[PDB]
Amino acid sequence: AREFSLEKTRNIGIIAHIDAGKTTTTERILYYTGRSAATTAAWEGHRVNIIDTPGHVDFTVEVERSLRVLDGAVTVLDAQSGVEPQTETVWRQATTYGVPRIVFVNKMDKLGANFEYSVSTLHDRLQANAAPIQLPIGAEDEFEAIIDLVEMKCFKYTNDLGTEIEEIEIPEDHLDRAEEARASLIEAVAETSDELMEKYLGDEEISVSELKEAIRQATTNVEFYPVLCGTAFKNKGVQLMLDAVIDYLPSPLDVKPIIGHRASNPEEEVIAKADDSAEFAALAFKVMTDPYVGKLTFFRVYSGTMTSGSYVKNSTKGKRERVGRLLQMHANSRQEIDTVYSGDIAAAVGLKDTGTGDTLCGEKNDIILESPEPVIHLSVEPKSKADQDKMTQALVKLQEEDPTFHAHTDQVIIGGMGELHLDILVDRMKKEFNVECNVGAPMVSYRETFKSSAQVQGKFSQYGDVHIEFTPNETGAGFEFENAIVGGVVPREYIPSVEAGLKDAMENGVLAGYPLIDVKAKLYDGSYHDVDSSEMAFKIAASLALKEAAKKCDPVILEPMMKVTIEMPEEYMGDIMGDVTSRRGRVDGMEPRGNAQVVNAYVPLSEMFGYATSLRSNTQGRGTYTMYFDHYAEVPKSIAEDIIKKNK
Repeated sequence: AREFSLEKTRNIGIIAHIDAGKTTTTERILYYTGRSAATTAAWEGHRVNIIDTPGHVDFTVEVERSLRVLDGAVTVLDAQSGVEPQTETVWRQATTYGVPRIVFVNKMDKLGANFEYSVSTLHDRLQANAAPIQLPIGAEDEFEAIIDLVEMKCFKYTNDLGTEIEEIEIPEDHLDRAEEARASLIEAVAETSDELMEKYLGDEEISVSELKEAIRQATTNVEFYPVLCGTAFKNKGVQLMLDAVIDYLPSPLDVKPIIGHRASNPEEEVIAKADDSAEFAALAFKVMTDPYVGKLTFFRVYSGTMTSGSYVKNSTKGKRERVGRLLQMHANSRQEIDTVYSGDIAAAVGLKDTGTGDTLCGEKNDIILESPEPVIHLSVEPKSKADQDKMTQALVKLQEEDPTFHAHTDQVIIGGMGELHLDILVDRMKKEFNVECNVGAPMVSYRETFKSSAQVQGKFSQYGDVHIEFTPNETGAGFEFENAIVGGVVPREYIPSVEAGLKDAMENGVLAGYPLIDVKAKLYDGSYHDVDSSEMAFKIAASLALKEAAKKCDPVILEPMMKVTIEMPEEYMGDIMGDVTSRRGRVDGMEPRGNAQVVNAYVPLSEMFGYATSLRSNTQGRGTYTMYFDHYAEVPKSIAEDIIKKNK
């Protein structure tokens, strides 16, 4: 059957800033657990799956995803700096998905290392409930040992290899501060469940299992975050925190099961519990490719079971898949396996059509567990047709691992979330696939829509005729086409062509050439010739109606409005807001963080070029910012004409 019980499995990932020593902590974790998208491992009789989190936290989808693939997380902080801005955003993202966490204050041996101040930022910055289960005797060069408070055993470090560790009775001059630490811990834990709190005040002593299982409960409910310390590089406290992973972090059973919906019925509520007996459901979080095994699909099975050679349906794409070789990547090796039980993770070899973010389930069922318009695009220009073939190839591959962009072939136009998102896809193509090309200008993706509503008539003479009503739709509701035809004034044969006509005509727009969006269309009238009428004729007709509606509907150009967030020492708080308004944004709100303030704004993306330099300059590097797409907004009438002219 199965090697590890559902109770014995730990799916984890690492939340960290990039100076927090994230890669080293992961490195070390892999060592001790091993006798990369996802790594299979073992610690103290327990299965451990370490899922790799995204490179930069601006990566929302990529991080949103992994956050779903794991259960609990380990947050790594730099001892000097405690919680960084980047730590907070993912710490927030994690809370929204209800992910239990434990904190590893790393680099205790570093100049400026402060365990007390670190722990502080968890409180002050996140208003989060966290208390140390350990204490770092010594700091900076002096970091020596660690006191385990849930036990009250003290472990000492002789070397930097994480060996020859000495278990000792707590050095006594460290007591007055040790029981305090243990005490506050009990309290800080008490505020979650009621029972314990009363147990504590009763001057009653608490043993291990009751305290541990308590912390296990509080942290599993995401109501408390256990705090640990060490330096991963010298291997101080790494093994201890691994033990901690096994104690206080959740199994697949100990976390709220993922929500899903049926394909047939879009809006349903399907809970996927973790059950070996129940129906099969899986999500593909990563697509690798190896020169040998081919296309590897990384997926996490939430429910049921899967065996190689069996049959699954990809519900997202609605197609049929047949599971071949099944691999599990360990640190120094990889293992063929015939079964992946609920809660486990593996890679699927040669899975024909599945990308990142699809869903796999029994070919009898419909479930789907994951339900993003490009705001910016580039023009790409190869240096040959030979160089081209290396492209349409590269792209098909690039859409499998990156669902989040949009590639139009028809000089081929990439589009995506942000410049960075595009630069990466430029990166890999030039080097990874060896495509020698010309990258054009990064350009905002403008849209067009209708202000006024109107009734107009397309007509063409081969003959076609149409009367259409256009009304602006609820922004975001997209395009609707209703057919009101009255009894054959327009023959049914041509009615779908009228629709295909609008689309074509709408994609090319009216004003600047940008696609028209969020518009309702009702075909209520027309006329035809039994002979001359044709599909083409009614397509041109609908196209001409649009050109007309464009005259009476007061069309406007829309541009992406980004939600900008800025964190800087307050010194500059005035000189940033002079910036924003010049960029035609507006400050939507503000919050304190220490001597820095978090500023929330809405800025047009067309005006966000070069904001990186400016923020760094004005704050002299102390600055940080994230920005997202929020909504589309009406462009100022003067600017619209500039674009209208400039397009000729």
